[PDB]
Amino acid sequence: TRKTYTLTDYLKNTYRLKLYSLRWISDHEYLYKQENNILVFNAEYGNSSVFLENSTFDEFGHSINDYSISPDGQFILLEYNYVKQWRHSYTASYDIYDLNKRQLITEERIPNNTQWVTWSPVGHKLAYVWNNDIYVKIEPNLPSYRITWTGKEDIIYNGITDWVYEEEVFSAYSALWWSPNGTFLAYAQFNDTEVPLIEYSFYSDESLQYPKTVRVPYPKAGAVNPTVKFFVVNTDSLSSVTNATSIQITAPASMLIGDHYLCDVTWATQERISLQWLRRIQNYSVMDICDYDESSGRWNCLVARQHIEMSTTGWVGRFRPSEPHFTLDGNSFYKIISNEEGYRHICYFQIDKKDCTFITKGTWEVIGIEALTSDYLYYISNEYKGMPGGRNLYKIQLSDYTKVTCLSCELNPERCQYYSVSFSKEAKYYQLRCSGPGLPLYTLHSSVNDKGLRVLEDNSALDKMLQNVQMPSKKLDFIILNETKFWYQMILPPHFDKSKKYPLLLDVYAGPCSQKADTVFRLNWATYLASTENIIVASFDGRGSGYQGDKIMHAINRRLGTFEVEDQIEAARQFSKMGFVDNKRIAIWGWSYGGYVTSMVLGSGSGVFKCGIAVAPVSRWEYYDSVYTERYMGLPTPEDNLDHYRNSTVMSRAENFKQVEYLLIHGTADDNVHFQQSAQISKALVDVGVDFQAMWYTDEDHGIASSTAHQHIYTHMSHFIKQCFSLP
Amino acid sequence: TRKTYTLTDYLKNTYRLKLYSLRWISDHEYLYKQENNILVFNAEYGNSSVFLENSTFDEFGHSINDYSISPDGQFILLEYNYVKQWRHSYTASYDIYDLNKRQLITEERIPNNTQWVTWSPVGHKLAYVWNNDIYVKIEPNLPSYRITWTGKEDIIYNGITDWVYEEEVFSAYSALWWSPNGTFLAYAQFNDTEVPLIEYSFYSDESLQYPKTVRVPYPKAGAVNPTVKFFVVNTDSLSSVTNATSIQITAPASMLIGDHYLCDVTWATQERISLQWLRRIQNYSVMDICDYDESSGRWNCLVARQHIEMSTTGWVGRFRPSEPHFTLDGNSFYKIISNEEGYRHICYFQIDKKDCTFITKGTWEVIGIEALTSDYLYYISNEYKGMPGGRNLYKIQLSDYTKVTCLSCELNPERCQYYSVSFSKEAKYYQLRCSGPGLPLYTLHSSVNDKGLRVLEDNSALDKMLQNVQMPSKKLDFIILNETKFWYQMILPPHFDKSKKYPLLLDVYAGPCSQKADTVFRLNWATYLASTENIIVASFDGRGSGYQGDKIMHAINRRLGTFEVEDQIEAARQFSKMGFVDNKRIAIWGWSYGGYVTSMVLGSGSGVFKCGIAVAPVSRWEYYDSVYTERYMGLPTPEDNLDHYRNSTVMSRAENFKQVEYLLIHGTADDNVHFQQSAQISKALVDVGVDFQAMWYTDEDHGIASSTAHQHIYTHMSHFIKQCFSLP
Ligand SMILES: *[C@@H]1O[C@H](CO)[C@@H](O[C@@H]2O[C@H](CO)[C@@H](O)[C@H](O)[C@H]2NC(C)=O)[C@H](O)[C@H]1NC(C)=O
Ligand SMILES: *[C@@H]1O[C@H](CO)[C@@H](O[C@@H]2O[C@H](CO)[C@@H](O)[C@H](O)[C@H]2NC(C)=O)[C@H](O)[C@H]1NC(C)=O
Ligand SMILES: *[C@@H]1O[C@H](CO)[C@@H](O[C@@H]2O[C@H](CO)[C@@H](O)[C@H](O)[C@H]2NC(C)=O)[C@H](O)[C@H]1NC(C)=O
Ligand SMILES: *[C@@H]1O[C@H](CO)[C@@H](O[C@@H]2O[C@H](CO)[C@@H](O)[C@H](O)[C@H]2NC(C)=O)[C@H](O)[C@H]1NC(C)=O
Ligand SMILES: *[C@@H]1O[C@H](CO)[C@@H](O[C@@H]2O[C@H](CO)[C@@H](O)[C@H](O)[C@H]2NC(C)=O)[C@H](O)[C@H]1NC(C)=O
Ligand SMILES: *[C@@H]1O[C@H](CO)[C@@H](O[C@@H]2O[C@H](CO)[C@@H](O)[C@H](O)[C@H]2NC(C)=O)[C@H](O)[C@H]1NC(C)=O
Ligand SMILES: *[C@@H]1O[C@H](CO)[C@@H](O[C@H]2O[C@H](CO)[C@@H](O)[C@H](O)[C@H]2NC(C)=O)[C@H](O)[C@H]1NC(C)=O
Ligand SMILES: *[C@@H]1O[C@H](CO)[C@@H](O[C@H]2O[C@H](CO)[C@@H](O)[C@H](O)[C@H]2NC(C)=O)[C@H](O)[C@H]1NC(C)=O
Ligand SMILES: *[C@H]1O[C@H](CO)[C@@H](O[C@@H]2O[C@H](CO)[C@@H](O)[C@H](O)[C@H]2NC(C)=O)[C@H](O)[C@H]1NC(C)=O
Ligand SMILES: CC(=O)N(C)[C@H]1CC[C@H]([C@H](C)[C@H](N)C(=O)N2CC[C@H](F)C2)CC1
Ligand SMILES: CC(=O)N(C)[C@H]1CC[C@H]([C@H](C)[C@H](N)C(=O)N2CC[C@H](F)C2)CC1
Ligand SMILES: *[C@@H]1O[C@H](CO)[C@@H](O)[C@H](O)[C@H]1NC(C)=O
Ligand SMILES: *[C@@H]1O[C@H](CO)[C@@H](O)[C@H](O)[C@H]1NC(C)=O
Ligand SMILES: *[C@@H]1O[C@H](CO)[C@@H](O)[C@H](O)[C@H]1NC(C)=O
Ligand SMILES: *[C@@H]1O[C@H](CO)[C@@H](O)[C@H](O)[C@H]1NC(C)=O
Ligand SMILES: *[C@@H]1O[C@H](CO)[C@@H](O)[C@H](O)[C@H]1NC(C)=O
Ligand SMILES: *[C@@H]1O[C@H](CO)[C@@H](O)[C@H](O)[C@H]1NC(C)=O
Ligand code: NA
Repeated sequence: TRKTYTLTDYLKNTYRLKLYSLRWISDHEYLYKQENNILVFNAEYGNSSVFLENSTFDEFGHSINDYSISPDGQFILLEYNYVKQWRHSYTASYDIYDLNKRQLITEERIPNNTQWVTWSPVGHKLAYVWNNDIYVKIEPNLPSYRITWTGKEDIIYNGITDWVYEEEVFSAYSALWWSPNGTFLAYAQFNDTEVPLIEYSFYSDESLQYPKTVRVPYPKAGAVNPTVKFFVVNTDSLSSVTNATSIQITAPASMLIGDHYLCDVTWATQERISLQWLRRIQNYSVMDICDYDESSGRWNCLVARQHIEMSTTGWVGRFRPSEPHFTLDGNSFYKIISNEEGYRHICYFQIDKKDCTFITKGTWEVIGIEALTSDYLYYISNEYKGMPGGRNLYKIQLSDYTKVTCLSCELNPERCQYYSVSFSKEAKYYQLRCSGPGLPLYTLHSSVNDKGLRVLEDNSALDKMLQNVQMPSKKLDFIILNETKFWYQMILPPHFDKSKKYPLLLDVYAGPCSQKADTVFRLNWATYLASTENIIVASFDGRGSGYQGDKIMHAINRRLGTFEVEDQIEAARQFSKMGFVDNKRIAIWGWSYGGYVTSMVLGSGSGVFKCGIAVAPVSRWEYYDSVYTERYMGLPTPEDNLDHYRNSTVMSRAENFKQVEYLLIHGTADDNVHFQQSAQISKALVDVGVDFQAMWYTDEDHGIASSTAHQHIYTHMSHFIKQCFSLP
Repeated sequence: TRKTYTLTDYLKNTYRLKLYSLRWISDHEYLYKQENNILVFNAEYGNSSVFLENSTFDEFGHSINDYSISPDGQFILLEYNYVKQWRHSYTASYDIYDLNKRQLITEERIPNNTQWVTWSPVGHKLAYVWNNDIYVKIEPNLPSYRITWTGKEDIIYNGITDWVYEEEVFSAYSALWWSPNGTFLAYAQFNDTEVPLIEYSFYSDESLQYPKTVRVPYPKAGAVNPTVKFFVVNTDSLSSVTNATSIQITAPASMLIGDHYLCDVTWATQERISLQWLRRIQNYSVMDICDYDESSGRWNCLVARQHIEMSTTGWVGRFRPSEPHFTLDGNSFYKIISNEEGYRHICYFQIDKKDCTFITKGTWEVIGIEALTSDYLYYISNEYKGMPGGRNLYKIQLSDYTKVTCLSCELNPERCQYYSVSFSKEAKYYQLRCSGPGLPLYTLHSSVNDKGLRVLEDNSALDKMLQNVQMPSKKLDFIILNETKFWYQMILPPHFDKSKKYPLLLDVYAGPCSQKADTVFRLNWATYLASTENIIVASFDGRGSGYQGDKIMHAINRRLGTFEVEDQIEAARQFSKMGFVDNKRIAIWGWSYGGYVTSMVLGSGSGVFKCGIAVAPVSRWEYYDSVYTERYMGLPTPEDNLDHYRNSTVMSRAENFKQVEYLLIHGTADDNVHFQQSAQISKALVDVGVDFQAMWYTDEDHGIASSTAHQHIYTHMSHFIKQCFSLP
């Protein structure tokens, strides 16, 4: 009897998934790490060479966290002393190694505790942020030019984002942008002077006598937001003037009337930058296209080049206005926007004409634009077979839009339905990444003829190991509700038998534009629960989910905590009605938004669920950040949406929790969804006499991803689920 | 057939113990609040009159928290707007009602947010502290005089104690001491300038968007302590034109040489005051006796009247040097101190004589001196029947120490073996409060011939109700360990059958000088556990416990977390060998110091315990305050006792928790044993892969006593214990 996929297998990673991570360094060569060695590969033939011997930095005296080769291949940036901050931010030390001289640079070194560093897009210029100020080095071993002097910890951020901009807007810590050839350096300046601070204790090692109080500028819903400013400095003039002038580009009058955000920066050409701004009421955004004026040394944005983007049904963009992709001459660009029918498609824009032309359409959506050449635009969409949970690479001819070729659909339709791509520098080659439903498969392709060059990694090793294991299966399908299709997936136990009644665990997330029903292959907790515990783990994408049009996505506009919560309940009913579900053993669990929804469901009084687990849940929207929360809920004021803000809290449902078994979990150092959110849930439950299970994780954040905590929480949750299901 | 004492009975207080709290106002009368009325009783005959009508303040407009009649009966202080702070501290608003003119005073009223107020011991003067400064009012309706001007929140405390002095030294918020007739007002001043602050979050009601951060000057082991100064002011010579003059009384040189504490202030006569100082290394204290000089107007403390008290085996006193009891003329005094055999007895001191004479002796201890006349000294001791857990009132003839008379021993030996007492002004009368082993019995007596005048409260109502309930019994006995006997108590289930096997819960505290095996009658969680769940709840007093001499109490000196932990395991080990104990079902639980011992036991590797519960435990001594920790552990430096500080932690024992079920509980707003302590325990368990149960209580402090949390914690713990024991 073959063994099953156990909890230990998941926690110890016995069945390891292989991947192929490469870095394009040109139009036909890429870097690949193999046995601490860094090899360079010729895309066209697959032949390689040792680029950087693994013994090159033995006597460095430091463990190297990561490396970065300058665009011209002349130097290598070595990162060490890595110290994580939020989701993207961290501090580190850096050394620069001269590849030619093969010596390590020891003069004018990058400062320790550098917040961010980046090579210019061409050559080997460096820009970095230290103590909240920007600096630039024209040559690795020469003195830096200070760009800003206003830098101030927790107050003024130059070239780097504050907490909310890092997390909700740019998904990056950096806030600087080199022009295409590196002449200009643009950046944003965030001012958090009046932004309230979230404060929580950090206990650290046992040896710390007094706990530390972490303090971070974090704007909760309706609170004072940070303000922002944008600038551009000409780095080519740095060695000619004592203090180079950072030219400011002010936001349009339509944004200056109130609170607003800088939400996108994209260079069009060497002398043209585009910026998108968004009103604090995220249903109106403006894109400025600015040109350098060589005579005044200033930047001007012609109103005839200004593009407006608004929404009547919801907010703008999936999570923010989409980025523009400019054609080489910078006179036109492509951008994904939802059409008249509410589906996101590629629109072609002339920079000085307000009406764009859609080049794609249909009841499906474009996920992202991946590359653009003078002849073709390549993109990923979920058009194939009408599966919103699938993803494929497409190629559309710019001189004839009726010519669209799917480059990935038919490569291996049974094993691969969820693709990702990585083009080389001039899109001459591309690596395809298949992530499901079968084992991931990585392949390399030639753009000139779209022919497959070779397989890079097929995961045969794992395929062999999984042969002796009773792996569960996955079912992706849909049910119809109100004449609308809604997708779901089920991780079914091995030897599944429709004639039996299985206990069911509803795995939920359900935030706006989410998708929990896809064709991706995963080895996770649900795998163990299905394979070893014979539990059916299901997920449903109802109202509010994404990639299926604005009619479904904007259904929860200004109404979080309603429809996406109800559809999840309805989904469980529908499932039990399928006849292979033990109606007496139905659980639900989720993390983050998933924990909120799980909590809301357990407190609805539906009677459908027996027990549930909420990890790091949101409990009341006024505790979450302004940018994310307000986008879907507007402002928490009586003149706007306060009533629904006060009506969608978990706490007000405390009483119904007497009907279920609940396990509440939260990391104490969660900087994202503050431990405060669970502290208020527990207090509310204690106040109405409700018993439940709880667990805090000392010094863990929203991810509770430290090696030990990760194993501990899933172990703890397994016991709770087995117990609720009366399983040995 | 009849009911049992259930968990709801404990939580809802179905069975209430009646009390009789009176207040002596003279040597002949006392106040007793009845029907919300204040009656004055004549001790000799028992007749009374109404002193103040419950309806008198019907239209007050504020909920009166408490009252306080001036010594001369002319005024009454009304307390309202009560807001709790720490264990004894709080702020409130006050109003004074003139009992003569039946009118509420409206001129020059005490400020709101007053920190402490107190009448002069005689007459009707007032002294209060507001905004950390001292004020005095000679008359209720007259403008107060400002005594101090250095008051500064969290920095300078005048007339009130800081966090550590409140909790660990004075067991009071007040730091004011009126001379016997009210002429002088002595006060202490605390400076916490360099005392680090403990910081933690307070979430408050759901409506508070941002968690609040509480900051409290709290010196942990080895940290910078607050400094103290002592002053005395003449309240008979205050001027409304000039600022009151305070005379300082510096501490002795043997104290000034290093860190020290003021630990006792006791007026001897109208013009003599005594003070005891303790060195930071708590085994050396000095009592100064100071006399007022009418010529200079200073206070002189003659070196010839200096008294030293030191210890070679541990610290001084039970929790600090004992208080002196001066004779009328103030030329001699009585003080409890451990004799050469290590037992605490009453010693007689001449103020200018170095040697004191013991007036009691034997293998038992005096608990406290209760009253003194020229002919007798009245005290409480555990001498009767050699039971260290019993308490009785005795009087000893000051002219012949061989004549000791027990006054409570024989009153009712079956029902009463534990007494406390309350004497009237000149000890003409005394109230006896019996609290075990039977129901509490309150009686009144006359001193002249020790007549038993009358029964004030015998709890016959409760006795009648308890008859319809299957109440558990209590066994008090001792086991031997190395020729030394150690006492324990067992709360046994109804109809105890020695031929059956009962699960056993070890209820432990075990801090230094503690006692958990006594004759006191109690209705608590254990009552329910034994009466309804048939669980034997036992407690044991081992090395480190009090009232049995220094040989036992000082056994854990400089070694907390060793013998007191081992002895609990030995006791349980011995209980398991008894025929009525199911050695497969033995648990342990404790709170505070008991949470620490319980945790140290569960992590001992003994194998004796199946499960255990720790509520707000200490996890490592460096996290607890200086005054209490150093008393028993010395300083946490390598030159002193750091090595033992480091291996007496719970954390270092994480690994051993694999074979037990552990439930860890703690309130997040605990200002005493910081949540930090449990946060480090959970992190250490997570780090070694040990699963356990946990529960935090939002905004609850060390007592977790708010009505809802109290019910919730005991409910939750009950489920845990019943599950550990396989109980329906
Ligand atoms: C991959 O192989 C190619 C061709 O085999 C290498 O190209 C070299 O091109 C130069 C041109 O000046 C010739 O002199 C060399 O003899 C060629 N090498 C070989 C093996 O033919 C290319 O350098 C190789 N790239 C890597 C990364 O190994
Ligand atoms: C960041 O924004 C704050 C406003 O919140 C600016 O501070 C003000 O600066 C002006 C001009 O010096 C002063 O008159 C005000 O008193 C300041 N207000 C506050 C609340 O401090 C600050 O100058 C901005 N910093 C930068 C670099 O732009
Ligand atoms: C470089 O130029 C900038 C901009 O002129 C200088 O920044 C100003 O510094 C002065 C005095 O230090 C302040 O009063 C202004 O508020 C600053 N303006 C800005 C935009 O920061 C900077 O100090 C100059 N550095 C040097 C070395 O001259
Ligand atoms: C990068 O682009 C910039 C901007 O076009 C170039 O700088 C200009 O160069 C022209 C000469 O071709 C001069 O007439 C302008 O005065 C320059 N403008 C500025 C703002 O510097 C730069 O030469 C380009 N770099 C490279 C390597 O081609
Ligand atoms: C409280 O005791 C003080 C001190 O013994 C009394 O004050 C003294 O009284 C005598 C007689 O009137 C004066 O000659 C002294 O000069 C006073 N000394 C001081 C320091 O004031 C006071 O009278 C007593 N108060 C009461 C109410 O008995
Ligand atoms: C009071 O207790 C302290 C602490 O034990 C004693 O001081 C010294 O402590 C160190 C540390 O163990 C020993 O090495 C010394 O032998 C102790 N004695 C001295 C004089 O330093 C101190 O002796 C105790 N005082 C009394 C009166 O017993
Ligand atoms: C208790 O009873 C006595 C009488 O036995 C009361 O009487 C004494 O005090 C009264 C006023 O306080 C006077 O009217 C009596 O003359 C006086 N008698 C004696 C013998 O002292 C006494 O007041 C009563 N006490 C209370 C508190 O009611
Ligand atoms: C309270 O204690 C502080 C700390 O010792 C006293 O001030 C002292 O410490 C300051 C900062 O540590 C120093 O800057 C001062 O020089 C030092 N002495 C003085 C007189 O400030 C402070 O005075 C004390 N306050 C009172 C009212 O006693
Ligand atoms: C302490 O606060 C109370 C309440 O504010 C003061 O009492 C009065 O309260 C009323 C409203 O309830 C106000 O209109 C008055 O201004 C307050 N003062 C008076 C004299 O009525 C109280 O006076 C305050 N105590 C002190 C010493 O100022
Ligand atoms: C895809 C994209 O471009 N962006 C910018 C995303 C915007 C939402 C981010 C989180 C999901 C969210 N910030 C969070 O942590 N929540 C926790 C509470 C609530 F569920 C949201 C992740 C990046
Ligand atoms: C009897 C007496 O005179 N005094 C001054 C006592 C000294 C200890 C005090 C607490 C018991 C202690 N402070 C505490 O809360 N701990 C928690 C950790 C440790 F168990 C002690 C109570 C008053
Ligand atoms: C590169 O270094 C790794 C780790 O030190 C080692 O396993 C490997 O043998 C080295 N490369 C080669 C080709 O041996
Ligand atoms: C970084 O820190 C190390 C360690 O203290 C120090 O030796 C080195 O000189 C520092 N480098 C820079 C650029 O400051
Ligand atoms: C933007 O959203 C606000 C809030 O609902 C609304 O009042 C306004 O009309 C919206 N503007 C557009 C163009 O939909
Ligand atoms: C005073 O009020 C209480 C209720 O607060 C009431 O029970 C009692 O009867 C009243 N006292 C008198 C003498 O009526
Ligand atoms: C009393 O002393 C304080 C403290 O400096 C001073 O501010 C106040 O003015 C003084 N008042 C008189 C009358 O001297
Ligand atoms: C006596 O018993 C104690 C515990 O009560 C034990 O620790 C000690 O080693 C034994 N022997 C002596 C000589 O004290
Ligand atoms: Na009697």
